[PDB]
Amino acid sequence: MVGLTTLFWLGAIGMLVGTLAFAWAGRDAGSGERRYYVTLVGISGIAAVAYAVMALGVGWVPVAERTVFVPRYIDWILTTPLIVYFLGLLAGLDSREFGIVITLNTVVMLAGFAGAMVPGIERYALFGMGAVAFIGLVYYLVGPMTESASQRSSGIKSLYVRLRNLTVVLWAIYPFIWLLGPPGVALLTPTVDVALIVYLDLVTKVGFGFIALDAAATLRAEHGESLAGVDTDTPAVADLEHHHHHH
Ligand SMILES: *C/C=C(C)/C=C/C=C(C)/C=C/C1=C(C)CCCC1(C)C
Repeated sequence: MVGLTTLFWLGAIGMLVGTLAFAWAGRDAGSGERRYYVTLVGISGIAAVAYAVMALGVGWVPVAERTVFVPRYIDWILTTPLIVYFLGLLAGLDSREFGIVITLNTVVMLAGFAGAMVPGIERYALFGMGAVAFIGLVYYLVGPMTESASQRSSGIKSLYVRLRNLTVVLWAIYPFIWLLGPPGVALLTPTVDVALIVYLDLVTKVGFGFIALDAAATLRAEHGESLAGVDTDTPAVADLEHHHHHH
């Protein structure tokens, strides 16, 4: 529609805000945190373009009587695994462990994708696994990641609790918006439901990303910027104690 595009436009605005908030504050950061910054910027960025394109009407595919958005579902495939990846950076999982969280997000996002691409009502089955699988992911959020992060660093505990709790909550809302919204049985208005959806992606990235800045700001503020080497030739002596007095 013509008024539906407004949604993607709005979401795109929130993305621009985050992108800059993390880009500017990120460049001012020290050496090491850049990983968490570039990552956070990556999600807000990929999303920003997805909203801008969908906002123009491109990527829209027709389906019998309903319309599915490819760039939307695909955007999630690129963002969702990126979010869980962020959580993995905080705690610090293993090589195989990282593959488990990402592989799960792949099959999950794949369930929903084909979910809306159903010619009848088979979607109930696709999402069926999407829900069970979903719980699997949320489990990891409050699973081993708890002991891994709580034992990684002092600041990690703060960023882990705020991010994990916040993310899982709003994320746990997805099963409702997809099932109830148009992608499922369409309870509310196509425009209203979408508003919540875009809001869900916009809240995850920007939401923790904002809290992300505050926390990281305290990490560097506890010592005023990360320490580094200094250039100084021939130090200043003050104590040496002589051993020769009588000879
Ligand atoms: C920035 C965008 C984000 C964080 C998007 C997250 C999306 C999800 C967690 C979507 C989950 C879904 C399921 C668990 C079931 C199948 C349908 C989906 C794709 C709505």
